Amino acid sequence: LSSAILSEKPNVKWEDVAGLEGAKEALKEAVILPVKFPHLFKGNRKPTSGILLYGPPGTGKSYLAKAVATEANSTFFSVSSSDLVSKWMGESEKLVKQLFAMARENKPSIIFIDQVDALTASRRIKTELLVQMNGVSQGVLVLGATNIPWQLDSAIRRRFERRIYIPLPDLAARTTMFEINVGDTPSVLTKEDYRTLGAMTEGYSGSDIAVVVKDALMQPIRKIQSATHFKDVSTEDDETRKLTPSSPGDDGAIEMSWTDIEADELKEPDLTIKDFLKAIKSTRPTVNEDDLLKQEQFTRDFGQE
Ligand SMILES: Nc1ncnc2c1ncn2[C@@H]1O[C@H](COP(=O)(O)OP(=O)(O)O)[C@@H](O)[C@H]1O
Repeated sequence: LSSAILSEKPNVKWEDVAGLEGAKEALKEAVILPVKFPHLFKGNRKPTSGILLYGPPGTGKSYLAKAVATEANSTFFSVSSSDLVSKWMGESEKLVKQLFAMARENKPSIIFIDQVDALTASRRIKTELLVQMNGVSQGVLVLGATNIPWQLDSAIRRRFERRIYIPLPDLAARTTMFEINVGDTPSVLTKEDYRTLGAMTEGYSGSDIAVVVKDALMQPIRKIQSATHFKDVSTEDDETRKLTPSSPGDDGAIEMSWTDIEADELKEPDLTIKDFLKAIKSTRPTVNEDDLLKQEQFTRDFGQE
């Protein structure tokens, strides 16, 4: 049990994952199939250990990998390549030998090395990986992720036979992400509305939409933080009272600072279309058609397979 190497029994199913209807498939057949039907792989037909997940930042690849882990009962074992070179460059060769050791002795397991491009002295940490990987049988497979395919070592890449591409969320994908992110939170938003925020957020990534909603969710909390007068909006059927901030002097006004209001009696105001627009506009897309063309090029070349 280390402090830098995450370990756990991931509980994320394909359905908890944005869209990626296809990368999911590829992963199913690349990882699930071989673990489920171990026999189909007799002499010379070896499953492929070492899967590379590459795509624009904010597409949440690690989530998807945990998803693989789950979908094929296996213990997850993450580790941020960034940190392995920054906040931990000292115990580098170690934690690596540790990460693999730990995983190797918890079969079935998935070793998730995020930001693999980060590993490029450091030429001393590239080998420990090679020594491990090109030495990992059928017990533990390595999933590596990167947002920068190109700036990836020519050697390490080669030890990543299969290579799925994780794209930015399409419309259906984004619309869901909004819905997922929001959740049970009281909103006035129709299903169609979400479809719209979906369209309004073209070019956005999972991470971006995340921020968008996380800020939109802060509207009502702000709406009562700056609330002066309230209103008793409870139907003759409600048990406890429902006091929700109201405008100036509406057909129900009544000056009161949220400070003086019962727990059971507070009624959070429903999310508004405006609420998301404000939040949408407040945020700009992280990627760009430039730092997104190299992806395609990569998916085109990606020779040393
Ligand atoms: N479908 C999704 N559901 C929840 N969060 C998501 C989803 N898609 C992307 N994310 C976001 O992705 C972020 C992680 O992106 P990340 O996995 O670090 O990219 P990478 O794998 O290349 O490092 C998380 O903080 C999460 O909020």
